[PDB]
Amino acid sequence: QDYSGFTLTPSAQSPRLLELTFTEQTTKQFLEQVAEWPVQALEYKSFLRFRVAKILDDLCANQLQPLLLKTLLNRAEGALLINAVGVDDVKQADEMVKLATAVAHLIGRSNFDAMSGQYYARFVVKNYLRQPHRVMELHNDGTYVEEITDYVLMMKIDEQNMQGGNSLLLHLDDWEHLDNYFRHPLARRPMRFAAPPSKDVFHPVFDVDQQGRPVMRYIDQFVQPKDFEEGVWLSELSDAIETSKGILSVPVPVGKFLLINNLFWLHGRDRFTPHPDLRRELMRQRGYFAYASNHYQTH
Amino acid sequence: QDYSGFTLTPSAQSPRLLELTFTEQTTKQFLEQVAEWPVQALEYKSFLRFRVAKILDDLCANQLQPLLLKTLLNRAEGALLINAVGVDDVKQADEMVKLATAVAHLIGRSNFDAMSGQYYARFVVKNYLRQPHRVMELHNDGTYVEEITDYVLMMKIDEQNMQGGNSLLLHLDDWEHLDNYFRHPLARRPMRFAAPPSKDVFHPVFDVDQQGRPVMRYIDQFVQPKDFEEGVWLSELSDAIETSKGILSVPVPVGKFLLINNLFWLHGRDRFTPHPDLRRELMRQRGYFAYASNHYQTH
Amino acid sequence: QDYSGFTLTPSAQSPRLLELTFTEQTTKQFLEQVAEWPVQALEYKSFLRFRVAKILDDLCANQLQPLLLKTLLNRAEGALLINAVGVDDVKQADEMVKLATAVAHLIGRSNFDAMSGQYYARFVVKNYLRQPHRVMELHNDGTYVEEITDYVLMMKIDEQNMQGGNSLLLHLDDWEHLDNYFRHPLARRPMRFAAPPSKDVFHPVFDVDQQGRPVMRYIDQFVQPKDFEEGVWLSELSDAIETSKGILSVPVPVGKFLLINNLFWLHGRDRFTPHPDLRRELMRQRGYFAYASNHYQTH
Amino acid sequence: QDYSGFTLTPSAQSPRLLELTFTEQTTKQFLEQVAEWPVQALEYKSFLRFRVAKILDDLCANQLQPLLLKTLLNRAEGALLINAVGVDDVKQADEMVKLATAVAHLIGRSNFDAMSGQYYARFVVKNYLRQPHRVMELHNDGTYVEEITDYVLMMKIDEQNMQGGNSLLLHLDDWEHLDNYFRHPLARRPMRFAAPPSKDVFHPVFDVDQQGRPVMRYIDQFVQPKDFEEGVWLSELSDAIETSKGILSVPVPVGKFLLINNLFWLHGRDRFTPHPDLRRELMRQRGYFAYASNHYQTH
Ligand SMILES: [Fe+2]
Ligand SMILES: [Fe+2]
Ligand SMILES: [Fe+2]
Ligand SMILES: [Fe+2]
Repeated sequence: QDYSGFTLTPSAQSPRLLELTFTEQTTKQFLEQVAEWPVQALEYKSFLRFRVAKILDDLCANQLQPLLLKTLLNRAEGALLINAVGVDDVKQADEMVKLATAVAHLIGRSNFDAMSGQYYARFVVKNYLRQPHRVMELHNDGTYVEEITDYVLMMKIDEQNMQGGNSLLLHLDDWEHLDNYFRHPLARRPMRFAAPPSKDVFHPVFDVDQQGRPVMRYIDQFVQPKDFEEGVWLSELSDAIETSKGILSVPVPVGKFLLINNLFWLHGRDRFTPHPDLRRELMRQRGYFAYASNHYQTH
Repeated sequence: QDYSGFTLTPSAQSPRLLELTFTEQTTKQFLEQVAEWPVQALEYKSFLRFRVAKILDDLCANQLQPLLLKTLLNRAEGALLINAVGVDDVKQADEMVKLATAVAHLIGRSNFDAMSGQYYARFVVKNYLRQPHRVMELHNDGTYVEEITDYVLMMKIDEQNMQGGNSLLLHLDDWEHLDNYFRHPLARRPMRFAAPPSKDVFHPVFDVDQQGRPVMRYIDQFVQPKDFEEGVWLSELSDAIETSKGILSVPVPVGKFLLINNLFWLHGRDRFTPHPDLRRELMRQRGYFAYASNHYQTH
Repeated sequence: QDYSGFTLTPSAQSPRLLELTFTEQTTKQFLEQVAEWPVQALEYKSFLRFRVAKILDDLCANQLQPLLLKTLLNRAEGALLINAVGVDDVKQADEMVKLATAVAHLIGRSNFDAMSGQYYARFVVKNYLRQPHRVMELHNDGTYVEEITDYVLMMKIDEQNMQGGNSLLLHLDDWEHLDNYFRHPLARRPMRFAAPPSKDVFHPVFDVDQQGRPVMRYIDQFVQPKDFEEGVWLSELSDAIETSKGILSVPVPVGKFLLINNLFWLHGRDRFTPHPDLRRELMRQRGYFAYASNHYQTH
Repeated sequence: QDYSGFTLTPSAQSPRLLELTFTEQTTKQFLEQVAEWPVQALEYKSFLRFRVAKILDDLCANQLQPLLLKTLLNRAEGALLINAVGVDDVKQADEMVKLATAVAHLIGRSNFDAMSGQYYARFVVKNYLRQPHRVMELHNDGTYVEEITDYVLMMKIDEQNMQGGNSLLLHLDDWEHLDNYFRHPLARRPMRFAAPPSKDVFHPVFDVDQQGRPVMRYIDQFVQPKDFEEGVWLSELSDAIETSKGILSVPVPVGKFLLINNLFWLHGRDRFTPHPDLRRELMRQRGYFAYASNHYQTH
């Protein structure tokens, strides 16, 4: 299991989460070969996101794309942590954005992001939610729209005078309370979802895949229980997730990013220590799967 | 008729309006048990409104919820005034918001409020409508949307150098002119309703419940008569309400709130005395009923 | 033809345009009887527009409403100029608004006005369109919405150091070129209409009434010809209207207003002389007809 | 091939692009005959755009309109460059706008332009896209709306301390790679298109005319490939256009404008030299064809 242009190894936290590192040579060739397109050009022309994607897959002998797809579609795995040797300082923020864009567009397409107005977003924490000193709860993304979100991506840009603040993760077949909530009649009841500042949507909190196994579509801030029966059941569901013993805690140094299957993984973030001269900065992307396979058709 | 955790007694104004007071011990236990969620957290996660609701009902031995439901659904009653010993100064505004949220979410759910952007709203009067020195006319809430609003809630936050300004109320089976307006062909004619700064709606001013008795959906500022036949009839309807001898006048001290069935009760507010150093502050919520019962179903 | 509370006489400009004047006594009784509702209250509660309407019709022994209706629906007439003795200075602007509101709501209802945000609008000219020194072209109102506008109302509020600026009017059975444009196949072709800052509408420039006679729906600023065939025909139509010999020129002193049938009359405004200390001010309303009559119905 | 009021000659760049020049006499008569309508009046009343169009065609003995139509609808030609003797300085900007409006409205109608809020737009470059020092890529206009855009118009207003910056053009039957991309199954696959700051649209990148020949609807900034199959194919399509040997390079002096068939021509712009005192200014319009012809009809 040795690949062309990168190395792949299980993480220190779980065998379901794989670490993928691009070599110093692959890194410096990719940055040379995309130096003519600044970050502003990727924002303007979306076919260029698939072009820098092909450039990176070609530099890895067309082994990157089927590997990313097999890993993200395998019920037993479904998640990755990614970096490139030599890209690791806040003064290299532009190079970091280019690298994350190429990986996403081998597996599908990244959707528009309302908070930045682009296909990605950057934000700073001092002294999503930028509230220091508290934990961010585990959730799926994309629950408040009709089309399914298949994947989520998150990258670290700067860090100064900083203690704490790791990322958190949870897989459904590691969640000890799945069968109890899935066999409840409310697991198959469609419910309402809504975000703060368009239209509301209706779907169950659980569904099944093609073989009959469970998948989830949940976040505490945006689900809207219609009555006391739904609302109590959901607050019990929230506690059963946040106190799960299956949660992973992952540091993300300046230069690295996570990428996960959004149907059977959830994610979040830990609290940190205050300091008068503290600084932290992040970047994110989200989207759907699209790929080739052999199946029936007519005419 | 002695209950666990609270006392219940008819008001000095009418036997249709009941006063419900939480003991100093229930109050201090509820504030301790919800101290980890500040008001900002209830704004962010709506299942937490049903959680603080369950916490309060459990502290009353599951006697609060069937009592609130029986009272609000009984055609003969339908209204309540509520407070908690020890919570009574403008410096305790945050504690007041928490208490009102728990009561509402035992009977149904509170709807989004466009003037504050949250599920509740706070406003100040000096020197809805903040016009001093004039009366606010009796009405139902929610007339300018399609779904029915089943209940209304209103709470007092501060008061300084203040004379006057009580709340006003009216029940349909106490209104001496009901039969005259209900048997008119215009009582069953659908009419247009519209608010100031979306879409208009069409419904009659009167309807019936399941037994055939009358209910109302009326406010003077937002109904829009289409011709001289409808417009004269409505201005006669307005005078017949504002001069009714069945109206109740209720002071609401710092710390107390009203909660009423919006289908067969109407509500309003009295005028007050000017003073250079005067100050008054309020809070409100509105929503629909949802509960369990035995009835037919298929498949 | 002597009426209770007012006098009625043909104008100096045409027998199709009648002048209606309320006596000093009717004026001072109406202003007393509506003094408890300031202009701000008519803005807030629309049934009060039909109430001040009934108050004025009652002061005229229920002769005003059938007279206004017979006049506006008669193909041979269709227009009025209205005033009240003693109301004639810029310091009485509020009294003027009250009078015009009562007349309109005996015949139908005035529609929302987007430029002021109320059911009426006021504007000032110095040194619709506030361009001094040029003529405003003849048109119908309401061409860019789906529902028909049956009437138009316009009132004068102030005037200082001012020469020129009369109102202009034209009736279709006085227009020498009607038959030529009505028998053209393009008279019955639906066309597109659009305003500057929602949705566009499609209707012919001409139609017929129930007997088969012609009516119009035209304005130069908002009709949008789709091709050279429609566009040339419309610019010829515009010249044939602006140079018509049937146009009337009407001064409107501080305190008076016009009110006309919008289906077979058009209206506009003349140019004026500049002066460093010049000032002029106006008010308008628009709406549809609604009234009782004997006709067939089922069930 | 000598015409009344203007001269017509093939350009120095291609026989598919014809140059049309109005004489000094036609120019000074047109400016006199439209001097009563300033640019502000053409903005307000759209039938006046067809009026100044008829005025110009009449000054050319009704030979301009069938010539413009025959040229733009002929698959072998389809493009023009236009000017008027004596109109050539930034102080004559208003006269330039009037001339371009008259030509467009003989062949069809110019659509609303969102960046200026009028039927045309003006913009300045210093030191669409105003980025100095880089090339603007070849494209069709109107790809992100449902109705077809048949033509495009572009005019030069000022130029100071300026080196470089010509216009660029490409005809499909001059494009060496047409057959290769047209016979691909993706040429007939409907795809999604979207602009930055309403609704998205779906159409193939290629279609056919009534005889079965190819036409195009493409721009790199607004097409949105749905997967890696579409996205790679489009980035190959972009390179095959930008490096085509069939591209024309056209200077456009102060006072001249281009006008082209948008179904089988594409267009763009070259880079230029920096200078502390540099200045350049432009104007544009776009729309659809509408004209008379002999064909079948019913009833
Ligand atoms: Fe997230
Ligand atoms: Fe209310
Ligand atoms: Fe008008
Ligand atoms: Fe363009």
